[PDB]
Amino acid sequence: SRDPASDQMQHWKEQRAAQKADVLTTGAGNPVGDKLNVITVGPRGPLLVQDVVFTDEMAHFDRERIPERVVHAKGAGAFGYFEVTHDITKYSKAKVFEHIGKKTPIAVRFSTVAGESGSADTVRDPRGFAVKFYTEDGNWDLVGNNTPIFFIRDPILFPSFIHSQKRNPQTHLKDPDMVWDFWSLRPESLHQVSFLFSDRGIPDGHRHMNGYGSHTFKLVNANGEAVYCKFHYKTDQGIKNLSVEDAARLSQEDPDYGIRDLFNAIATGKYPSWTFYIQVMTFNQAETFPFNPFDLTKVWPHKDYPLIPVGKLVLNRNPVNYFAEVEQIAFDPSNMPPGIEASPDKMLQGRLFAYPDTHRHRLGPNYLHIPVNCPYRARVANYQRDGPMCMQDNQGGAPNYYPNSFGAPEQQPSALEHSIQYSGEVRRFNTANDDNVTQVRAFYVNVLNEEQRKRLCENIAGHLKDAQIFIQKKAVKNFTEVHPDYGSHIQALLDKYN
Amino acid sequence: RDPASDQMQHWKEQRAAQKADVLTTGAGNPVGDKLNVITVGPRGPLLVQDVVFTDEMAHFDRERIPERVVHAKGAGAFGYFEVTHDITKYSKAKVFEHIGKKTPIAVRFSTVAGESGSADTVRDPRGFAVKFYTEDGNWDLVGNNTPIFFIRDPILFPSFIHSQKRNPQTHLKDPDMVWDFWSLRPESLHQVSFLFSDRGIPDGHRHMNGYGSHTFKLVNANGEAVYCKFHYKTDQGIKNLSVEDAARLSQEDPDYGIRDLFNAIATGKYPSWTFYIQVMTFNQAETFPFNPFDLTKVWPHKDYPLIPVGKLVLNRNPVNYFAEVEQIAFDPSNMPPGIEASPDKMLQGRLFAYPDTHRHRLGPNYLHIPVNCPYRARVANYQRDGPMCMQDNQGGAPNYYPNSFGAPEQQPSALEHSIQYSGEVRRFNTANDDNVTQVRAFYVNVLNEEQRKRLCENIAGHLKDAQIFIQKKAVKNFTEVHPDYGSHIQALLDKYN
Amino acid sequence: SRDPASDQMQHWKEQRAAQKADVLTTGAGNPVGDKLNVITVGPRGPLLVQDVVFTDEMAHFDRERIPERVVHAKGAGAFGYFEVTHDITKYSKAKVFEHIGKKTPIAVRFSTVAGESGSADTVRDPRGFAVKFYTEDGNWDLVGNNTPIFFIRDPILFPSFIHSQKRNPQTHLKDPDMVWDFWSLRPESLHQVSFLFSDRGIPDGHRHMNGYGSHTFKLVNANGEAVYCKFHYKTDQGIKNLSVEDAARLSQEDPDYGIRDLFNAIATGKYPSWTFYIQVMTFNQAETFPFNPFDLTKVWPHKDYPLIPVGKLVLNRNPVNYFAEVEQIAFDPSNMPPGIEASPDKMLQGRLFAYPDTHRHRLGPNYLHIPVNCPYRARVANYQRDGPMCMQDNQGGAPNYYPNSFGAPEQQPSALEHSIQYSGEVRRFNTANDDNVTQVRAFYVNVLNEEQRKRLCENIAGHLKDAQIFIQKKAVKNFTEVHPDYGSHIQALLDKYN
Amino acid sequence: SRDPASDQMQHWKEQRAAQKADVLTTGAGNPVGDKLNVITVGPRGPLLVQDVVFTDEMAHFDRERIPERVVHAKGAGAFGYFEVTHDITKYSKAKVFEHIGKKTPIAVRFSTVAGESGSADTVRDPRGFAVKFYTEDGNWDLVGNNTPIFFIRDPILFPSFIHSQKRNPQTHLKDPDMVWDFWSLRPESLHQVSFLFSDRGIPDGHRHMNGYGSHTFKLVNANGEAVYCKFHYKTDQGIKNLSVEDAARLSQEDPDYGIRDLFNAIATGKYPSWTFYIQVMTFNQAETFPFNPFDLTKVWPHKDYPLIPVGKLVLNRNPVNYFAEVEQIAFDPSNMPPGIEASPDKMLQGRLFAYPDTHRHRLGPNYLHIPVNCPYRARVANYQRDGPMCMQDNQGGAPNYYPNSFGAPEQQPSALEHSIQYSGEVRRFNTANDDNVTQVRAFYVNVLNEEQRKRLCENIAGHLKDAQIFIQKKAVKNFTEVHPDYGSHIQALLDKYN
Ligand code: HEM
Repeated sequence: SRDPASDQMQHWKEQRAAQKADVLTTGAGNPVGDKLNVITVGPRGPLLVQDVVFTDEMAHFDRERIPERVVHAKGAGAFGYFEVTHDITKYSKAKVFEHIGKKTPIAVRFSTVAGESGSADTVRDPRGFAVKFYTEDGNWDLVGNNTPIFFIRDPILFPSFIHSQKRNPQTHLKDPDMVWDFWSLRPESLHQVSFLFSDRGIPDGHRHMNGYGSHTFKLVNANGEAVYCKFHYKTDQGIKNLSVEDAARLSQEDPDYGIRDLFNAIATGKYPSWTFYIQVMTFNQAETFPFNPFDLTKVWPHKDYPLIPVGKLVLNRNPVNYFAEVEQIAFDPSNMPPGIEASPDKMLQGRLFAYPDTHRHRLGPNYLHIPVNCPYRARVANYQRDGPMCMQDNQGGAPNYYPNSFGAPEQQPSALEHSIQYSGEVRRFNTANDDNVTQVRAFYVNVLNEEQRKRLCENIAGHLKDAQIFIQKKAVKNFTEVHPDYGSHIQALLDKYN
Repeated sequence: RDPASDQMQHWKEQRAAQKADVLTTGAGNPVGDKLNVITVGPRGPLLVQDVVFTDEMAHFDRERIPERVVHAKGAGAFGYFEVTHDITKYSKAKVFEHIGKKTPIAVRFSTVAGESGSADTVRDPRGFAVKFYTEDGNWDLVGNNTPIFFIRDPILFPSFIHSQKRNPQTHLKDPDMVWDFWSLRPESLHQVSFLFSDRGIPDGHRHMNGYGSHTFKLVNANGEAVYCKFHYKTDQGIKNLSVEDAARLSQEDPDYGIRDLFNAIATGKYPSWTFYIQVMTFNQAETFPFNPFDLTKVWPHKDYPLIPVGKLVLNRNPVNYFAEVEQIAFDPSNMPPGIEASPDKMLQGRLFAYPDTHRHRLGPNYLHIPVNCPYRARVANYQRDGPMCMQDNQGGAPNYYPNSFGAPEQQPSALEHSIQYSGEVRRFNTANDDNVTQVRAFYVNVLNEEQRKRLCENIAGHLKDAQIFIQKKAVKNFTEVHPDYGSHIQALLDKYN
Repeated sequence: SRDPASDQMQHWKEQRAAQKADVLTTGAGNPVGDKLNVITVGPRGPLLVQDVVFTDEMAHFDRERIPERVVHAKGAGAFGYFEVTHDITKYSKAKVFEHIGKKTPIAVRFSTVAGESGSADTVRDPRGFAVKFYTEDGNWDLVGNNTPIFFIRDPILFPSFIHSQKRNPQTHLKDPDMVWDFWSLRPESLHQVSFLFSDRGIPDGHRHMNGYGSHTFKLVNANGEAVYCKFHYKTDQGIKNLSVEDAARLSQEDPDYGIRDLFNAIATGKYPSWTFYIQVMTFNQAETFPFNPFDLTKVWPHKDYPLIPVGKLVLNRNPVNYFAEVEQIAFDPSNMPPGIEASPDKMLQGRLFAYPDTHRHRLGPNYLHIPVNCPYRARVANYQRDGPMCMQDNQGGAPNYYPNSFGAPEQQPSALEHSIQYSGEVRRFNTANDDNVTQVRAFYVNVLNEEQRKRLCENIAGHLKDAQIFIQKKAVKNFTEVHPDYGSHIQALLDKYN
Repeated sequence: SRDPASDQMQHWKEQRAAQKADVLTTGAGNPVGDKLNVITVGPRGPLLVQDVVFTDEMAHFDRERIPERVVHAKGAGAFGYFEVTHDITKYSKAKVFEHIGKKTPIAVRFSTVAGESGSADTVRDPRGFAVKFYTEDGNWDLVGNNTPIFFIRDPILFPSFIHSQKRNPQTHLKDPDMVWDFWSLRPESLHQVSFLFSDRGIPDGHRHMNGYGSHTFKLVNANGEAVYCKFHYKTDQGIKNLSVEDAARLSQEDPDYGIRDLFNAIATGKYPSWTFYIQVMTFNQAETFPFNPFDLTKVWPHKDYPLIPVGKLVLNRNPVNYFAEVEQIAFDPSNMPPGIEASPDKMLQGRLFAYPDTHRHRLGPNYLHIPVNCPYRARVANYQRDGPMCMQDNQGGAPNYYPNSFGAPEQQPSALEHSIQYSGEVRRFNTANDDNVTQVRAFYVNVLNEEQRKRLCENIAGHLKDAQIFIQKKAVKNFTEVHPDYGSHIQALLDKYN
C-alpha cells in the first residue's frame, strides 16, 4: 500500500503467512507457557523469583545497548557487489583487480561524523563512506569520506578536533565557540572548511555524493615496483544538494531521511552506482611534488594525475537486521590484502592503530567472528586463540605456538611487504607552518563561481556569528589570508549579523 | 548572551590569575610535545614509541559507555529538600523526621523514547528521577511527568519499549508498531489520552509535575503501615507548547530543555516543586472500586486529599555532565527504613530490573561513583572484590557472616513490615480489567471543548500513518471510551486519508 | 608410547599429514608473509606502527583471559549421551523420558568448589557434577554435586560460606580459622562436614564418584498431578577413594590428575557410566515428613523412598577444544523443560536467579549463542533482539514486540506451570534449628564402622588443629552434640595435636 | 599466639575492640535488618523478589572475579620506599635520582610467569620483580625479572612462547613436548634455559633473589647527552635456593609459601632490602660492542661495565587488602619520567604497546584512577575525558580540546625526548641466525663449577625426559653446540631415564 520503508511488517507477514507461527521459547529453547502475566501470590501479591521467563526477558532487555561509535554513530548500511571493468594489474597484484568481470561482494556504511545515534540526517557535516570488500585473500576495508581531504594533518589532534566538534563537557551543548576556536587555531582546516560550507556540504541523500579514500595508498605489482595511488568512487546518479531551509525542514520532519531514501531506492529496484577510479603517482613525481604528496589537506590535480577507471560499485541489498549488519559492522583500514599497502601518510598510520582498539572496546575481543565482519571467502588459520564470547571451534586441537614441527599453519613468503629506505632523524617534526592557502585559493577562484561563493560566505557567516569577537577576528584573518574577497565578504556579513 | 555559551569565558575568568598547568599523561609524566607525532625523518612512518599518542588514542577510543536502554537523553541538576510539615505519623524515615531538615538531592530529567542525539521538544512522557542523600543511605524516587503508565504488567515493558523504538530492520520509527501495541493493549488508553493532550509537550523541565505513580508503603515507629502516593507539583506554573512551536524548537535547538534548565539555574531563577502525599489506609485498599495497586489508576483528590510534606529546590548545575548526569544511577530498590514497596507488579519488576542494567551500563562497582555514593551513610557490609574496586575493599575486615571478630552486624530495627496474603501462586490474567471509566471521567470533566478538539487532532495526526485495520481497532477503543471521542477521531482520520 | 593425553599433537599431525599446511592469515584473513621478525627501521632501529600483524596478534594475546567462575573454577569436561531404560511417564511428561531407548546428547563438567584454575585435583573438597541435556524442548541443566546434601540451607549465606572457604582478604592465604569459625557458627553443616571428611571426601578420579541433584524437584505428568523427586546418578565403575598421603603425593606429582584420568579413560574406550535414578515423594508424604522435605541438609531414606531406575549416562567424547567446550559452558538450573519444575527449596530458588547473572558477567549477554550452550535440538523464537556480539541473524525482520498481528511467535498453554495454594505470612523466617543432629547421628552410627569413624576423626582433627582454641571448643561442642564418642575422639586427637 | 599470617583476624579484632561494630548496610547505605534468612511466603513457600538485600549480595558475589593476568597471575605484593645513596645526576636528570637522601614511595609485586592463580609458589619458573616508583614527575614502572636475560629476542614470538609454556589447548595439561619443541626450534633460549635450570631457578622466597630490568635503558642528563644503562637490584639478604625435593615438599604442603614468607618477614620487622645499581654504556661502546647491545639474550660483563651503586629498596609495609593493592595494580613500562627513555630494544618497544592494552582489558579503561595506580605525588592535567567508571571530577569544566585560548593545560618544552639519527631500510630483519652460544659457554665454564653443572644437567634431563625422541635429539644438538660436556652429560642422563 505504502512505500517499502513502512510496509516492512506487512511484507514479513505476507512472506510468512502460509507457515504456522513458531512456538515461544526462552533463551535456552524452553517453551513459554504464558508471556502476558507474571506469577504472583494470589490476585494482589508480591512477585515470585520463580518467574524465570520474566527474569530472562528483563535481563536481556537491560543489556540491549552496546557502546556507540565515538565518531560516525548515526548511519545507514547496504550490501552489493564490485565489478572490475578495466585492467589495472600493472599497478597492483591484488586479487580484487586480477581480471575483468570478477564480481566481489561488498558492504557499505554511510554516516555523519558529529551526529549521534538520535540525530537528523540532513545536517551540515562531512559524510562517511566506508566500503568493505570480501575477497579470497581476506577482507579489505576502504574507509573513506565524501571529501578528498580532511580538517587536520597530524594524528594527535584528531581527539581534540572531535571534542571541539562535539558537545560542551559541562553544558552538554553543541558549541560553535569551540568549533571556531579550534578551526582558527589550526588554519590548515581552511580547505575542508570551504568544502563543507560550500553547497556540497549537505547532500540530498547518500546516493548523490562521491566517495574518497583521501589517503595516498601504495600499489605493489608482481615485479615489486611500487606506486602511490588515490581512490575515488564517483556517483553515477548525479550530484544533488539541498538548501539550508530545506535541510532544516527535512530535519524537523524526518531525522532518518537518508536511511529511508536509501532503503526505498534499493527496495524499488533503483540500485545506486559508483564508478571506481584511481590516481597513480610514481616515486619520482612524489619527490618532485610541490607539496607533501602524503598530506591529507592536499589533493592531486586532474591535469597531471588523470583519473583511470577501475570498476563499479552497485548496492542492491538492504540489511536484513539493522543491528546485526550495520551496528555490528567494523571497518579496519589495516585490513589490506597483498598488493595494497599503506604510505607514510601520518593520519593513515594513526588510523592503522586506532580502529581495532575501539572495535575490541565496543564489539568485543572476538568481533571478527560476527558474520558481517567474517572473511567468509577465506579461512582464518593462525595461532590466535581463546577469547571472550568465542563461538568457534577455536581451531580445534591445533598447536597454539609458532614455530612448530607438527604441520601447523605456515607463513607465505609472497606476502612480504615493500621496503623503502628511510633516512633522517627519529623525532617530532613541527608541520603547522606548512603551505595551507594555495589550493584553497585555487578552489575558491577557479572551481567556484559568484553565486556559490556568495552561498559559501553566507553559510560560514551564519555558523560563525555565534562565536566570540576575537575568535571571529582570527577566522576572518585566516579567510583574508585565503583571499581578500573571502575575508571582506565574511566580515561584512558578520558586521550586519552583529 | 546565555551563560551556557559563555561557559569557557566563565571558566577562564574563574582563574584569571593562575598560569596553565603542565600537560601530563595518564600516569602523570609531563608531555614534551602534543602537536606532532614521532616519525623517522620528515616523511617517514610512525614509531610505536609515541606513548603519548598511543595513550590519548586509546582513551579516546573508549570514551563512549552504553546509553540507557530508556531515558537516554537527559538533563541533570543538584539541590536540596526541605521539610515543611510533620508527617511522622505515616512514616518513621529520617527524611521527614523533623521540620527544617535540609537534605541534598540530585534530579535527572529525560524523555522515554528519545535517544542521545534527539530533540527535547517531542511528544513523549518525561522522566523525573530524584535521588535523596540521607543518613539512612540513598533514596531514589524515580517518577514520571504522568501519574499513570501505559501498561500494568511488568513482562510487557520490553515489548512496549520495542514498539515505541525503531523498526528492527529499517531502523525507522513505526506508528504502525506503536498503534498496533496500543490497540492490542487497551489499558494504555488513559496514558495515551494524557500524552496526546496539551501537557504532552511541556515548555521546559521547570513547567511540569512529577509523580511516583506507584503506591508506596509508609511504616511508622509502631509498625502500622499505610499506602501512599507521591506528587511533586511545580511552583513555576504549568506551561505547554503547540505542535508547530515544538517542531520549530526541535529544528532550531534539540537541547532546549537542557539549555533552559542551565540558564534558569545560573541566573538565580531556581525552580521549585512542592512535595505532597496521598495516604490510603489498609481498609480503603480493600474497599477501592478498582485495584489500588494498578499503575493505570489514580486516586481522586476528593477521597484522598493532598497533604504537603516538603519542597524541592534546584540551585546547582552539574560541574561535568558525564560525571554527574550520565554516570548517575537511580535504583527504586534503594528505600530507607520507613518506606517500603507495595504489591504493585510494575514496581516489583523495577526493583529487579534497575540494578541489573546499572551493573551492565556502568560496572559492578557503580555505587563507588561519587554521584552515586551515599556520602551521608557509613557503608559497612561483606560485599567484596569487583571490577574497578575503588575505595578500600573494606580493608582487612572479615568477609563472611556470621563471625566472632566484631564485623558489621545487622540491626533488628530495619525489619520490614509483615503482611499476610492468601491465594494460589500462579499467573493471573489481568488484561480484561476496568480500563474505561477513569479515562471517560478525565475526558468529559477534566477537559473542555478546545482541549478535546486538540487531543483528537493530535491523536489523528499521529495515527493517520498506521494501517487501516489498526486505525479501526484504535477507533473502536476510543469509541468504547466515548462515542464522541471515537466519532471525532474517525472523522479526522477520514479527512486525513 | 605414552598416554593419549601426551600424544595429542602427534595424533593431530598424523591426522593432518595428508593435507597441505594452511597459510598463515591475520584476523581478517589477510595472508601473513613473515611472523618471525618485527618491522624495524634499519637493523638497530625503533619499531614501527606498520606491523599490523604484530599489533593484532599481541592485542588478541592481551585479551584471552575471561573471568574464572566464582566457584568451581577448576574443571574437566566430556560429552556423551543419555539413554532411557525404564518407564517413568507416570511421574513426568518431559520428552526426555517420553520413550524407552530414546538417546539424548549430554555434556558434563566435573569440578571442585574451592579450587582455583591452577590448583590440584586431589584435594579434600566437594566435587561438582553438572550435566546438560540437549532436548527438543530446549536444554536441561542438572547441576549436581558428589554429595546428596550441602553445608547450609538458606541462600543468603552462600557468599559468606564461599568467602570463608576461600582466601583471607588481606593475607591471600587459606584460613582454617575462618573455615571452622563459619562451620561452628552454622551447626547445620555438620552432616556435610561428616560426609566431606569421611573416606569419600577425596575420590579417585571423576569416574569413581556418584552425583546428586541434592534438590527436591517437581515432576508434572500430563494430568497435572505433581510429585516431588530426587535425582541420583550412581557410578557403574565402583566407588574408589584415595588416602591423605596418596592424595598429597598425587597433588605434588600432577595437579591435573582428574583431567588426565578422564581424558585417558575416554580415549582408551573405557567409557564411564552412571545409572540414573529418582526418589519420588507425594504431597501427603511431604506434608507428613519428620523434617522439612525441602531442606538441603536432609536426605530421604531408601527404605521409605526406594530408588527407581530411569536411565544411563555414558561419556564417550573428549572436548575438541577445552576453552571452547569446557571453559565457555554454562549450566543454568532455571533451564527446566516442561514436566520438570522447581520446588520451594530456598537454595534452588536462589540458584535460579544467581546462575544467569554470573553467566552474563563471565561470558556475556549473548552467551546462549555459544555452540556448547546452544539448544541445537530446539528452534528458538522469542522477542529478544539485541546484545553485545549478536551472532545469529537476530531473527531477521520479525516483530520485536508482543502481542502483535503479524504472525510473530506465539506462546503455547501446554507449558503452563503447576499452581499450589501457599498460606502464611510474607516475612523472613529463622530456620537455624531444624533438627540438625538426628540424620548425622544416624549416618555416623549405622553407615560408618569403627575404622571409618577413626579415619573421619583423624581427618577432622588434622584440619581443625590450626584453628583457635575457642573455635576448636565450639566445634568440639557441636561434635559432642552429634555424639559423645565423636566429641571425645575429636577432642583427644586435638589435645594430642596441640 | 601464632604468626601474623594466621593471627590476621585476631589482630584485626583486637585493633577494634574499643569501638561499636558498624551497622550492616546495603550497597546504597540502607541498613539491613536480617541478613540470615530470605523473605518467603509462609514457612515453606517460594522466594519473592522483595529481597533487595539478597539480590544485591548475590549479584555482587556473581561478579567478584576479574580476568587474571595473561602472565604472572600468581603474585605477592608489598609497599616501601626508595632512598638515594650516591650521585648519578651526570647520567640522568630524573627527579628520582635528583639528589641524595630523597625518599620515594614504591610498590613491588613478585610473581611467577607460567603459574596460574591457584598454583604453588615453589616451582621452577622465572620470577617476576615489578617495581613502581611514585615520583613528582608521575609514576615510573621498572618491570623486571629475576634473570638478566630472556628466552627470546623478538616481540612477535612472546605469545607463542607463553602458549608453549602453558597448558595444551585440547587436553588442558602441561606439555614438556611443546615446551622443548619451542626451546629447540629457538636456540637463542639456551642462555635463559641454563639460568633457569641452574640452582637459582627455584629461589627460597622473594627475599632471596635479585632483580634485573634486563633492558638497556637510555639516560638523558640536563645537557641532552644520552647514555645506555642497565638496572640491577641485588638482595642484601643473600642468595638462597632450594633443592628439587624440598621445592616439591613445600609445594605439596603450602602453595603460598612465598606470600606467607614475605608477609611474616615484613610483619616481624625483618624488612627485606635490595641495593640499586646501574651499568652505563656510551654510544661508542654500543657501536663497538661484539654483540648487539640491545639484545635481550646478552648481558654486559662486569669487567668492562662495572656496577655503580645508586640507591636502596626497602619493603616495610604489607598490603591491607590483597585485591585492592596487589590484584588491581598495573605496571606500565611506558610510564617513564623525563631523564629515562627507551632504547631500540625490540622487546621493550613491544612491551610499551602490549602492557596498557591488557591493563585496559583486565581493569577497565580508567584503571589509572585506582588508588594503587594513581600518581598521588604528581598533579595530573590533560585532555583525556569521559570513560567507563569515571571515578574523578572528569577535570570539571575545563576545555577538552587542544590547542585553545582559555588557559587549559599546556605542554612543557623541557620534557622533549632525545633525537638519534637512524638510517636503514624499513623492513623485517631476521634475528635467528645471530650469536647465541659464546655467552652461554662462558657462563657454563667459568661461573658454574662441577657440582653445579651436574645439578643443571640432572634438572634439564629430568624435565626433558618426557619429550619426544626427535625433540630430545634437537635439544641435545643445541646443548652439544654449547659444549660437548653439556651435550654428552645430558644425553647420558636421557639414555638412563629412557
Ligand atoms: C516493569 C516496569 C519498568 C521497567 C522494567 C523499567 C526499566 C528501566 C530501565 C532498564 C531503566 C534504565 C536505567 C538506567 O539505564 O540507568 C529505566 C529508567 C527510568 N525509568 Fe523505568 N522501567 C519501568 C517502569 C517505569 C515507571 C513505572 C516509571 C515512572 C513512574 C519509570 C521511570 C523511569 C525513569 C525516570 C528512568 C530514568 C532513570 C535515569 O534518569 O537514570 N520507569 N527504567
